[PDB]
Amino acid sequence: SMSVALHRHSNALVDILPPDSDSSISVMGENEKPDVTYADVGGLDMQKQEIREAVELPLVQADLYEQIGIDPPRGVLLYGPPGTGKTMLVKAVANSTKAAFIRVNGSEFVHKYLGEGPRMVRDVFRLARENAPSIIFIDEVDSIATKR
Amino acid sequence: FIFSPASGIVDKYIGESARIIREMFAYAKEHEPCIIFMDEVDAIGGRRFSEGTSADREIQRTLMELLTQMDGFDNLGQTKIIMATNRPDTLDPALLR
Ligand SMILES: Nc1ncnc2c1ncn2[C@@H]1O[C@H](COP(=O)(O)OP(=O)(O)OP(=O)(O)O)[C@@H](O)[C@H]1O
Ligand SMILES: [Mg+2]
Repeated sequence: SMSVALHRHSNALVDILPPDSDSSISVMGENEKPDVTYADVGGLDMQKQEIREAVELPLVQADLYEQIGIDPPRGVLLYGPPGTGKTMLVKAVANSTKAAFIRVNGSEFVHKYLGEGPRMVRDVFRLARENAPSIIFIDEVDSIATKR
Repeated sequence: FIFSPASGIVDKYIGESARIIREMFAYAKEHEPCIIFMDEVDAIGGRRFSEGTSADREIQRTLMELLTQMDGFDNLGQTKIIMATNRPDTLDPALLR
């Protein structure tokens, strides 16, 4: 599933677009990344080791997971009360990995026009796949993951 | 000096209500130094709920944005927010934070 160009007055696929085009989002980090390294974060040493093995480690050494034969960690969920430095711990890995790192909020995916939320969901994945390995961070995902 | 009732930025329309709020800070940055003043932030800074109705769950969508707009990876230069409230007790714990 990729962007493609259509001719207005008939509906026909008259040429194709590369998977980079047609996103509202982009890969930041060119100079727009924070300065907050591992060093800037104080403790939570357990959370550091744990999250580095969750996110960073699958990329740098995929070969080890396949070898041992363990399921690599896929999606990461960060729970904990507000004001614990959840977002700041992820800031650190955004500098450190030196891969693509996207940026995105849950309110990037709600929109005024109807069904133009889903069209963004497809866009952020497609972009991530192209410049893979990639980390997508949805800052607050509360409004999408509502239970009712 | 942006003067903003917190209860005139919520529309009927679906996430237009959040579209205004992002713009409000994006205006601010561009006129920097600037001040965003919100009156009565019980309105859209309410308690968490998530057992409300559709109307209240709407409020979660605008609040969640405004929380990330204040602190994210985006930093504010000299954009300063003075919020005023009649009770800090019924404001969100994540805002109050
Ligand atoms: N271990 C730490 N060392 C230094 N500063 C820290 C530490 N933990 C948290 N802080 C500070 O607290 C700030 C707020 O943290 P952060 O925004 O990352 O929080 P959060 O728990 O993910 O909450 P919210 O959902 O309200 O954003 C950080 O920007 C940082 O200044
Ligand atoms: Mg938040």
